[PDB]
Amino acid sequence: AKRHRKVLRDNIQGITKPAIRRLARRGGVKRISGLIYEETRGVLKVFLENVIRDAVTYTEHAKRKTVTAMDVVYALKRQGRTLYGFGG
Amino acid sequence: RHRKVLRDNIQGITKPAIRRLARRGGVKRISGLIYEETRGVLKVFLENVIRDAVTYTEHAKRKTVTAMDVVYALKRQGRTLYGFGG
Amino acid sequence: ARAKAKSRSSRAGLQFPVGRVHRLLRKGNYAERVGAGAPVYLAAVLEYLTAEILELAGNAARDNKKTRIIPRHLQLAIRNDEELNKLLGRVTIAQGGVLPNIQAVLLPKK
Amino acid sequence: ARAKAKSRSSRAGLQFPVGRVHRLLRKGNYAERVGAGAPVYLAAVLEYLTAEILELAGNAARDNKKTRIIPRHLQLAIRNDEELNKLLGRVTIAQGGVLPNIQAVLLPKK
Amino acid sequence: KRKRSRKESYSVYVYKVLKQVHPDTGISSKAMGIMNSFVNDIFERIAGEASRLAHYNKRSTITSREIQTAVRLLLPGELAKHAVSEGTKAVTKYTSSK
Amino acid sequence: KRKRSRKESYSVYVYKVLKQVHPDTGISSKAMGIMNSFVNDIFERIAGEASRLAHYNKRSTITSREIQTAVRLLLPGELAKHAVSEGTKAVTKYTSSK
Amino acid sequence: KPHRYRPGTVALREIRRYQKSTELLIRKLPFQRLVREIAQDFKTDLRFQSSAVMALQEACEAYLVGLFEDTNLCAIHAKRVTIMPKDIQLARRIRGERA
Amino acid sequence: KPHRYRPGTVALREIRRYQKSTELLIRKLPFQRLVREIAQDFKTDLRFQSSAVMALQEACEAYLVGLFEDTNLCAIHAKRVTIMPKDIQLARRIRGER
DNA sequence: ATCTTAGGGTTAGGGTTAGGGTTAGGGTTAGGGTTAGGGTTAGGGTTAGGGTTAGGGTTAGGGTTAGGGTTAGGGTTAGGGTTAGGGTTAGGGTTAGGGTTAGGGTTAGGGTTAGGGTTAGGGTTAGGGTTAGGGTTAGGGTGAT
DNA sequence: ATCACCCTAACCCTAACCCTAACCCTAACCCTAACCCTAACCCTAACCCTAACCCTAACCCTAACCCTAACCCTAACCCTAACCCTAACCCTAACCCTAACCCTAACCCTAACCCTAACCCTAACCCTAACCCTAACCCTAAGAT
Repeated sequence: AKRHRKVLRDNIQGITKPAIRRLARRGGVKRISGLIYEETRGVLKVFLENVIRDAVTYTEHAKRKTVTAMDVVYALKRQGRTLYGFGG
Repeated sequence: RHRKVLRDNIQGITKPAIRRLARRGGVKRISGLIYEETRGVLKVFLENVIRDAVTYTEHAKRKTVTAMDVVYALKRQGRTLYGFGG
Repeated sequence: ARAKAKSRSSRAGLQFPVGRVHRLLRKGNYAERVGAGAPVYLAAVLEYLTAEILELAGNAARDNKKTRIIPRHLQLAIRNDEELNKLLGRVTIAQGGVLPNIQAVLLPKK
Repeated sequence: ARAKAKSRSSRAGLQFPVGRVHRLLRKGNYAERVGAGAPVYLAAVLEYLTAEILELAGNAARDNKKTRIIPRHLQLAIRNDEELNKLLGRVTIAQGGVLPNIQAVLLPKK
Repeated sequence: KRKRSRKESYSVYVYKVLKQVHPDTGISSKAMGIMNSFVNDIFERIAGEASRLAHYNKRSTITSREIQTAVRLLLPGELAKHAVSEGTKAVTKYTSSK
Repeated sequence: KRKRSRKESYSVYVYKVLKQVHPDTGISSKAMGIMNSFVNDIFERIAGEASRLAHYNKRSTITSREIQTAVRLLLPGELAKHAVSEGTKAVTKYTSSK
Repeated sequence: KPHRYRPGTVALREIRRYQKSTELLIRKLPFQRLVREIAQDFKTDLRFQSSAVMALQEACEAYLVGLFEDTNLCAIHAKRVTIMPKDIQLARRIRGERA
Repeated sequence: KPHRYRPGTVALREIRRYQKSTELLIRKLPFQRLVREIAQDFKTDLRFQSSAVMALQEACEAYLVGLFEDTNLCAIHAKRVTIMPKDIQLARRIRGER
């Protein structure tokens, strides 16, 4: 018949402590305070929201229900973060 | 007709002027080595803006730099300016 | 034979010029064609933003006990509102000055 | 009854397509008219920049003892060249990584 | 025969709006110049975004929908909400009078 | 009758240029995607600046002069010098063939 | 006693290892779940291409790595080697993100 | 003995004074000479409108004031009150200028 | 000098994808015809650069001094390194159904053009909002108790 | 822990001046009306790409433990920048003079647009083999004591 959806809860904790450590290591960070992780998650969330909002706007303008890679590329470009390798 | 070459005008940006600019930016205490660093910074910024303004002027086949040339140069540097005919 | 002219600004209930905006859209190399409602929508949005800024600037001028608005009042209005500050983050207002702000650590201790 | 066609790219001695660049200029709403020499100049500039980057990336690929260029080599080429780094300063390259830099103060004393 | 070209401005309209919001308040020359710059800046931003939106979707026309989407992209929250409300209201009123 | 639209790219010309600069080197698919993105980005930047230059000076045509000025405004020093040299040489060669 | 590295040795080794590589550092499934959760309030019943989620992940990781480089500079400015939340906040304020 | 303010009092008074006003803080004529000296390298026998030099001065002063605000934040971050050249260098590095 | 460990160099083998080869369809080029955008020349207003004078506000240099930046030392707690157990993600696989996209058919919305009337820009002028100058005064800083 | 004393910014009143707001004319630009044609809407069908689900196995994450070294706080000191004063100098302002320069008008011509046919180039698709990755093994340099 119809394929219904389900809601999602508390997935920000999926960005784990080891992942944030690795991201800092690629950034050249040697020693990390314990209160960084929470901070980092907040930062990430904000970033994501903004991009996703813009992307969804693009998707709604074309009257599509699917967010494509080009929507993300345009959303990032209009925030001063151009991305190569996904089109455009 | 005759034009005279200018030199070492960067010293015209005096210590008191730099102190005033720091005061407007809410600075209380200033080290003695700040003034030379500030002169270098201003020099770089001005060179970058003036080169683009002169490019705009030369494209129009003019010899006088106008305020719109400066406004366009600043706008493309990422620093929009209001109040000079934008 | 011909009916008396009505401005397109009056039909939309606007003060900003719908005709001029339409011409500027047609001659700006934005697209091949321009719809009928695009200039109306754009003029309305521009008028709204203008009124917002002018209200805040008028309040700023009254706080300094002045009749006229000067660039300082515009600067204060823009920088004291979160959304207008965000919209004009990379904009310099000539003769605007800066907001009074001193870091708490710089103030005298006792 | 007509002369054999020669590509405008071969007339200008280029590898990039002059005709395609001309069409993209005409269709992109950049101006009312496009001159005959604009697409030639633009194609020449694009080709020069492409050759610039590709030469540096090929050098990087040979340094790591590989035959193909991958995005890592492009990233290294871009970030090790001052002018290319300035031109692409606000650009992210997918699967590129970062330059291997460690701050001097972090290294062990002995 | 040698006359200088006219210069357009939004000063008339800015003054009208000012008299609507603050009837007993004036504006200096410099403040008016700044207001002109602001209106031109916002016009350029919105129109450019709308042009790019029309280009992405292979459409040859800039319509009220493109302007609406551009407004939603370029303005912060409450500004975008109220601007969209004003635009829709104006278009509805314009259509109502044939 | 149901046939998908074709999609153009710069892969052929990028491969030609690669075979000129490095006869033995090959390129990955992802790197080719990166190069297509780069070419499109630079095209848009230069074309936009040329459009603005023409509008400022009230001209209806984009000529090689606007392209040259845009190149000088957008590229850093030595890149701009060499790109200008290549552009002028190409245009001169193109015109020399009638 | 069994062999034991002194503090910071493995950290330097990891710095070198992860600056040499190019793969993604966040797990794909949790990142996808986070993306879908965030998107669910802008509009209900959205679909995503795989490439859209990959593009988002690339952009997010690049952003975080850049921010960590700036945070490291801020930490060294204060004569420390440990990064703290105040370093992140300073870097974001100066960048223009106002945090 | 004669009155004497403690160190830092007059500095705070100056901060309050200069954050309250809007005038240009650099002498006009020395700045004009500097502008002409810088521009003579790019092209010889250039001319400037008055408004051009005024626009340049407005932009420069705004830029330096912003830089000093960021520099002050960097200095306070290091548990200091004095700004030093390394603070300017850090601020410019993070801004993406150097 | 000594034991230990982790990343790097070598070789054999599988396998994924890049590079070469066909084919067709559509996008570029040649050829002819038309028109208006821009290049050329002359003339005229206008405005930026150079020179003058006067004065008075701002800068530079020297002297006194306090408090802020630098350094060394000592304690302590918090973050790094390590290890075992178990949760969960990465990969493979299938299914179906909702969503995207093309293709043919209409139509009405937007572009064109011409005539005429409204309105916004340019130029002139008076008066009142703002400013400079002079005189209190209220708030806050500083050394002393 | 007020307190006397003293400096500075703010408040108020008056003359005056210059910048704004009102008025008038007029040329240009917007509105109206008739006409036409193609972009965009619409409805159908078609394939296909994403969500949902099951399995499973290795691998990454989590928590507990031990320990050291980095961070923070304190005291001492010393030198550097703040504050103040004075002599002089250089900016500011007001004025003139002229040559360079920027703008407009008339003229006209050639470069760019438009349409059409046809033919050459590039995208889609297939297929193979060579570069890249994986697994096992050995050297080799650097870390900790």
